[PDB]
Amino acid sequence: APIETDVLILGGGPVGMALALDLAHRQVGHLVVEQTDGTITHPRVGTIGPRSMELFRRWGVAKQIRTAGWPGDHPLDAAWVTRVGGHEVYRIPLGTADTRATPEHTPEPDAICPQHWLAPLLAEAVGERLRTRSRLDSFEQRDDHVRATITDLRTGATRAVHARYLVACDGASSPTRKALGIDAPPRHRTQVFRNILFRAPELRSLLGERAALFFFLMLSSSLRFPLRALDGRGLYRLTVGVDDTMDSFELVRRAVAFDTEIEVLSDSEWHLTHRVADSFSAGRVFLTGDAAHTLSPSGGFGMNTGIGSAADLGWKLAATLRGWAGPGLLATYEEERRPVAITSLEEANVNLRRTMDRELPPGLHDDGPRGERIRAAVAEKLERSGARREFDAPGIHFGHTYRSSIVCGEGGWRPSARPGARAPHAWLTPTTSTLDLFGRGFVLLSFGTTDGVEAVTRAFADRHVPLETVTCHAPEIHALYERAHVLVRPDGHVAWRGDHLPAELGGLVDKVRGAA
Ligand SMILES: Cc1cc2c(cc1C)N(C[C@H](O)[C@H](O)[C@H](O)COP(=O)(O)OP(=O)(O)OC[C@H]1O[C@@H](n3cnc4c(N)ncnc43)[C@H](O)[C@@H]1O)c1[nH]c(=O)[nH]c(=O)c1N2
Ligand code: NA
Repeated sequence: APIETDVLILGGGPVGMALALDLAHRQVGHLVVEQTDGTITHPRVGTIGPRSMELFRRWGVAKQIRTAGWPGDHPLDAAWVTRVGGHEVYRIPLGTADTRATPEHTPEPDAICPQHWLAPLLAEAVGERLRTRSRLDSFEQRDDHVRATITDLRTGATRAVHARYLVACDGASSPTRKALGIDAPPRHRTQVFRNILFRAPELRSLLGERAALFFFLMLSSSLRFPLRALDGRGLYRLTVGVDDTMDSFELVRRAVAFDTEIEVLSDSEWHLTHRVADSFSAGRVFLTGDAAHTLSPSGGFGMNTGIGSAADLGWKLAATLRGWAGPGLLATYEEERRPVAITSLEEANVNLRRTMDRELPPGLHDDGPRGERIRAAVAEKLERSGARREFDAPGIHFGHTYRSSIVCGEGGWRPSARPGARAPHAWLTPTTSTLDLFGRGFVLLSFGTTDGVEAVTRAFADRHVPLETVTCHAPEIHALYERAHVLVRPDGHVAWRGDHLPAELGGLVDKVRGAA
C-alpha cells in the first residue's frame, strides 16, 4: 500500500540529510530515500563550516562530528611545496583543533570530518526515516501532492510514496532538475580533475613538524593542486589536473619525495562545475544542494551552502505544512538562497583562480641557494596574493544578508543584527549562546523595555504564528544588536529591528510570514 508522508526527500547526501535533520526538529513528517547502500567509496566533503556546525549544534550532532576521529593534535596548516616532502615555499600556520584560539563571533569553530565518518553520523541522527538501497524511478505532481515510485533495490519490491512536497537533493547531475526542464548554465569554464585517494601509514611520521592539512603542490600544470589529509591518520587525496594519461601510483610518487608505503585506493575522475539553477522549484517539487547550486570545491563552500539552503527550505516547508505561512513564503526559498548560491559560487571561483593563475618559475625545484631565493620570490608573492582567505571566510559563512519580500530591509565581515542577516553570537550564560534561542519558531529579543511586547504576542497569536519573547539584560549584547527590539526568524536571521515596535503589527506579521 501507498506510503504517504509530508515531505519526501529524494537523496541521502549531506544536504538531503541536513534537511531531514531540520524537518525532524520541526516535527515535520518526512522520509529519505537513498539508492546506494549508504556508504562512501571516495570521501568528498572534508571540512564542515562554522555555520554548518552551529546548525548541527542545534540538531545535536556537533559534539559527535568533532570527535568523529580527526586528530586533535594534527596540524591544520596549509603549505605550498614543490613536492610534498621537498622544497617548502610558503606556509599558513593554523594550529590544531585542540590548540587554536577559540572563535568569538560564533560558538562553533569549523570542524574537520571526512565524509565517510560524517555519513554514518548523520545516518544515525536521521534514524529510521532513512531508506537506503531505495531508488526513485519517477514522480508526477498532482493538484495537491506528488507521487513517486521507489524501487527497493534490496528486496526487489516497488512501492509508491505520496508526499505533499518533493525535495530533490539528487546531486549535481540532478535528474529531477532535467526532468522538470530547469537548466543550470555554467558561470565559469568547466574543468576536469582526477582525485587519487591513497593510504600512506608513514607519511605523517616522515613529515613530522612539516605535517599539514593541505599541500598545494607547485610541480606542474596538472600537479599544481592540493594533496590533503582526509583523516590525519594515513588517508590522503592528491587532486591532479588534466589536459587531453599518467599512472595513479606514478602521480602520487611524483608528488611525494619520500619513499614510503603507498596504497592507491581510488582514481575517480570529476568535473569542476560552476552552475546554479534558473529556478529552485517547480510546483510541489524543489531542488536543494548541488541539485540547486553546485560550485567550486575551493575553500569548501559546496555542502555548507547547501546545508544553509537546506535549513532555509526546512522551516518554510514546516510553516506551510502547518498553515501559518503565507502562500508566498515557499517561493522566497529561491528569492533568498539563489542569490547566496551565486555569491558563494563566485567567492569559490576566486579561490580557484588564485591557483589556476599563480605561475611556476622554471627554477623553483633546483637545489642550492643559487636558485633557491627564486622561491622567496613566489613566496611573498603568495603572501600578497591574499591566499589565506581560502581558509578564513567568515564572510561567506556568516555574512549573507537576505534582502527580500519578507525582510524589513534597512571591507571585512563583522557581526550585524540588521534585517536579513544572521543574528550575531554572544554568550547569555557561559553555557548559552544567543544562537541557542533560535531555531524553533520566531523569537523577539527585547534588550530594554518590555513595553508593547504583549501586543506583539497577541499579533502573532492571531495568525497562529509561533513566537517566543526573551527579555535580555546584557548591555554588551544590547550594543551588538543595536536596536531595542529584534525579531529573529525560525531560520535564525533577523526580520525586523527597531527601538520602537511598529503600530500596524498585523501588517508586520503578515509580511515576515510571506502573507503580504
Ligand atoms: C573533491 C571535492 C571535495 C569537496 C567537495 C566536492 C568535491 C568534488 N565539496 C562539495 C560537496 O561534496 C557537495 O556540495 C555535496 O556533496 C552536495 O551534497 P548533496 O547532499 O546535495 O548531494 P550529493 O551529490 O552528495 O548526493 C546525491 C545523493 O542522491 C542520491 N540519488 C541520486 N539520484 C537518486 C535516485 N534517482 N534515487 C535514489 N537516490 C538518488 C545519490 O545516490 C546520492 O547519495 C565539499 N563541500 C563542503 O562543504 N566541504 C568540503 O570539504 C568539500 N570537499
Ligand atoms: Na581550517
